Amino acid sequence: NQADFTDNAVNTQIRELNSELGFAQLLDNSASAKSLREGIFNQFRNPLFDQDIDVDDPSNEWVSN
Amino acid sequence: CQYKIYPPLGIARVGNGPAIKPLSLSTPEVPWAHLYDTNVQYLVTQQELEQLLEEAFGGNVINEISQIKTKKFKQEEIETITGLLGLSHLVPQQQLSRSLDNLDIVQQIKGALLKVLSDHYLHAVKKQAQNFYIYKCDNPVEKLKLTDGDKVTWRVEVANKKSFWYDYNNALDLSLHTQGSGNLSKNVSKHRLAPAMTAKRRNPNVITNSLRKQLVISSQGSVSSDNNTQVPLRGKFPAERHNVLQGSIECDNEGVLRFYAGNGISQALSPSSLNTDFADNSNWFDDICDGRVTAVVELKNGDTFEIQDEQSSAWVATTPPDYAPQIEPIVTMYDMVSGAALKEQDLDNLTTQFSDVFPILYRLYRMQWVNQADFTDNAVNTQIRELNSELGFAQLLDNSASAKSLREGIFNQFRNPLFDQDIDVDDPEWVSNSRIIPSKDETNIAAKPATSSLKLPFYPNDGIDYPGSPVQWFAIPPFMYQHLQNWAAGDFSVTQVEKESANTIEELGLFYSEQFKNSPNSALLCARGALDALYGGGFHPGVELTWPMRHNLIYSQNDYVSSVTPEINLLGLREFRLKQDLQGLNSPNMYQDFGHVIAVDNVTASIDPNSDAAWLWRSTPGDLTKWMGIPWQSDAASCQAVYTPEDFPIPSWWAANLPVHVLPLARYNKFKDSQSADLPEINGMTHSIAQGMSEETFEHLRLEQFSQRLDWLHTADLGFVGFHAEGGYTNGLIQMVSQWKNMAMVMARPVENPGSSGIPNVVYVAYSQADKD
Amino acid sequence: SCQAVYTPEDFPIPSWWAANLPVHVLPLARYNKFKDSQSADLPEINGMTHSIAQGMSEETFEHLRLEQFSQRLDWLHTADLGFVGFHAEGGYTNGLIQMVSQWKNMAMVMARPVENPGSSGIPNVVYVAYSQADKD
Amino acid sequence: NLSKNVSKHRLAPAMTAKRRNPNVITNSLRKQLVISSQGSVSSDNNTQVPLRGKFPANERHNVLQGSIECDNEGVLRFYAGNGISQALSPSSLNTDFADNSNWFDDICDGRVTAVVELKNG
Amino acid sequence: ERHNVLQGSIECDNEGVLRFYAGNGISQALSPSSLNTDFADNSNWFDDICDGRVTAVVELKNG
Ligand SMILES: [Mg+2]
Repeated sequence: NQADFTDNAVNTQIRELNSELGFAQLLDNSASAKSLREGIFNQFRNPLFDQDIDVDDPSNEWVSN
Repeated sequence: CQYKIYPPLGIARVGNGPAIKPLSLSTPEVPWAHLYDTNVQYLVTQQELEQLLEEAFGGNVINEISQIKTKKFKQEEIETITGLLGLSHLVPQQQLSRSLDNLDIVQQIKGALLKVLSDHYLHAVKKQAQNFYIYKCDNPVEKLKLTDGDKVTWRVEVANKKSFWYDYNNALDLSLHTQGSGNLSKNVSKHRLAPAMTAKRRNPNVITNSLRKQLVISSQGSVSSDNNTQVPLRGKFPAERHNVLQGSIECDNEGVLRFYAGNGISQALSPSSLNTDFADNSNWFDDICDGRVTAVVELKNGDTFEIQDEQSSAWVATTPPDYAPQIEPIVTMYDMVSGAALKEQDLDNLTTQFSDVFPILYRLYRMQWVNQADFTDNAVNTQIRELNSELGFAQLLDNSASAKSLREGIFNQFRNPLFDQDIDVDDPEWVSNSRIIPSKDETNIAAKPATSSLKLPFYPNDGIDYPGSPVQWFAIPPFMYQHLQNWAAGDFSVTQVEKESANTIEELGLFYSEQFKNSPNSALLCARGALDALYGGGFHPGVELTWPMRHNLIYSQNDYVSSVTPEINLLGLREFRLKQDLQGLNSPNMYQDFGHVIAVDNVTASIDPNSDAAWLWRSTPGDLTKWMGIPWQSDAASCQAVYTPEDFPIPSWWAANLPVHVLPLARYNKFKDSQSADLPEINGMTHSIAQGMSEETFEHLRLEQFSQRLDWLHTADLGFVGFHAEGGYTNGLIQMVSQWKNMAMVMARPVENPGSSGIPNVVYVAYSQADKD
Repeated sequence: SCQAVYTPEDFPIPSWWAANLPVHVLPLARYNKFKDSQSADLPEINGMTHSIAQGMSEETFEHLRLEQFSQRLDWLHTADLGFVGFHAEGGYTNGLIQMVSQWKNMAMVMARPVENPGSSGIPNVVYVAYSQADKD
Repeated sequence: NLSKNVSKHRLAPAMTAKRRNPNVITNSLRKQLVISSQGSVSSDNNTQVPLRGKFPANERHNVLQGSIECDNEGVLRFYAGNGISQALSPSSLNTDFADNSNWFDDICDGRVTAVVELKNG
Repeated sequence: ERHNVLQGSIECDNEGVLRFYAGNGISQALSPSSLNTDFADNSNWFDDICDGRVTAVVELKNG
């Protein structure tokens, strides 16, 4: 899939980590790595499907933005 | 309760004829008034375009003529050629512009201006306009008479919500739990004979309700007794942006409102957007509308009466053209109003006159002029003709035991709206064992042979989508079937005067027509007339309105009031008003919906008048027509034959208003004349050949011509014309957007001496440009 | 593709090779609605019940015979060529496609007798198209 | 696997679905629209066995739904079909992504059971 | 009925140089339902493509 080759920022960061032999940072559960893990996690879609939506007319309708 | 508007639901029809009284039509205000009128002109004639032009040329423009002449033309003497006669509202200024700098003072004045008018309106489909009346009440006594100093100002606000609403897959009420009405048996929902389908949004790429407001076309206007100027109802789509003429209102000095519908123009936002679906085509808008009709009564003495509530206000809905105004649907929208207030299991309390069942047989009989199955494949219509041949139609009116066998013979051919006949119960679903209407998605496995005859009438119905369901085929609704059942068993009354005009179906039909014509209740007759021309099933979606109209929940008041005449019921007269949102366009529910899909669950939840769904029945402008197909031409072109493997009879959808098989003008010119006519051309023949033949063979050729029925889809170029033309279903839908205005119009015409030919004295002839000779 | 070529004018309808690939035929269904005289000895006469057939005036019975005789069916509709079913497309191309299998189910035109035409104007020998779709 | 917000806020409402091949009516005639086959293999004989059905079921087409074989160690090996899908008329085209009348394919799924017999009985 | 076709624009500067612009690229059918499904030959269609004759007249001070 082309999007995961050249349009996926997470895959590009993984390759960035690989190129410096630094993938093990993702296995770090300490606070010095939290912003690294969070930046990746924040790019994933929430299966609650309640993010990036404008609640249309509160009969509520959730409209993605 | 001092003043009320009539009719409660006015009906206007689109057309490209102009919105002027002489060149328009009027919605029936008296049922059956002109069924045999052989002078009707539903298309703009060359005669009326001349008569218009010469009334314009009344003095002293004919002394203006002479001032200009002794004074080609120049910019400002033309500036006042036009305007003199007042053709600004008819033709663009700059089409009459060069009408005459392209050039008995007056005759090539008239000649060029009339060919202008001819180019625009000759043979045009006349608009059928609806008149609205104020009736003083207490109970509508007489129409409001306006003294000097008084004035009435009407107010109409309309909307189109087709592009904003949901797809039409089938009628949602088909699965709605019910006790049963006079319109729909409870067996449909209780036994799941034609389950309602979910329906997605039309134009679904428009997201958020605030952006979907752009999909609704809306307009409003007011006219008063103090000026008969015509004011257009014009909105925008979306709300490039195109102008949509949804209507034109005008009030005369007596306070009557006349409502003209649009010019019948449907259009896409991009030319490449084609209307290939019968109902649901995104990117499209049409000029169909519907909305709220209210008025103020302001008398000389300061007294002001506001007609604003739902009990006294009215509604208007515009529809596709009635292509055979004199042919009535076997079941009308008025029948739907009448059956809406009845409970199914209380139908044994219904009392039946013969005039309650006569319209069924009458309308089914007159369907022969618009549908082949009803001309040569309807054993009930052939028996009517048999009784007509021996002047023995009065036997049908006999409630005795000696005529029970004959009445039962006709009744047993009809379809039972219980939909519990001609079925084999599977794994105890109801599987019909008569003829089915297959899906176009084929399966090369042999059909189960039918074991029961196809009951009448031979039309499709709300459950068309389901092969083997008895609701594939149309049945007269429960309360009308109850009438027929009581007539079968003898439980019916009829007055002696009716038996004295019942030698043929036509004589009795003319009698009942006079009963309508001389009944005094002018308001309720006009109320029934607005709806007696509309269809009332099947609803897929239908022609004009659809399934919400067959539920009592949509009316605020719906009660029986009186018979047509004190002795003759003729299905009766009712006082009905639709439920209305009194805020109209400014309603908070104007733009309501149900999310990504609509389903019967939404309908179920809307029965409770306190739920968040009850708005579905409190109509706002646009709510009546929003269910119908967009553009309407796609449904019209889809409203024809539905062919079975077996060739006959040919199923037809709504042939009374959108005919399927017609008698073209070409055929009429080959049977209208008698052999002793001494024109050079007699029935397409030369004089010598016409009179040189046997008169037996001469009248045999008359009946051959009379029998040649043309496919109504072939009355204009709907994509089948030309070498290697594809034709087909879809090309018909696409071409109908432009060709609706060239489709054949059926009109009553006379055959002055049929002799022994078998041709009736009044025939109904389809007029188009292709069908002429 | 060997049928009608429609012009903007409705009539006459032009036809390619109609004598070997007919375009408008008299189907058996109509034949069974005019072949009998009113005195026939059959419980069903010309599609009608005995009593209704013999109850009508002689003029009207004969008029119905000629009316039936005059109903001509598009020969392309004598079998399923893609126009059968709810929302079926039909059209020229589906005709071509379906004819590969449906050629053998098309109506075959055959001379048939009308034993007592009377004053109907129906000739004593008619030519009637037989197929599975067009028989009743 | 699925948040309750999808149904609760109607983020993607389920649609109604009609029958495939809707012109075949009655349950007993619709049984022919089902292809089925069975077979048995044992560790005593390696010979492969075809699961061959027919469409329409009891012109008819043979459908090889699969093949089974079992080596002497008692391991069953299940092969799927050859990937042959077909309509009953060659003009029936599969133009919808999922629902095409008059078509059948050789995909299948079914019940696998076994019986173990030991020396002592 | 009948459409206006801008086939181009011409202007001449005070130095005698002519500048020729082409149309806007409007292509249209006489009815919207006629589609240009063929790569070259589509009846009922027009476009604003043009070609023609360019001539000039030089008038000097000396007549
Ligand atoms: Mg009509």
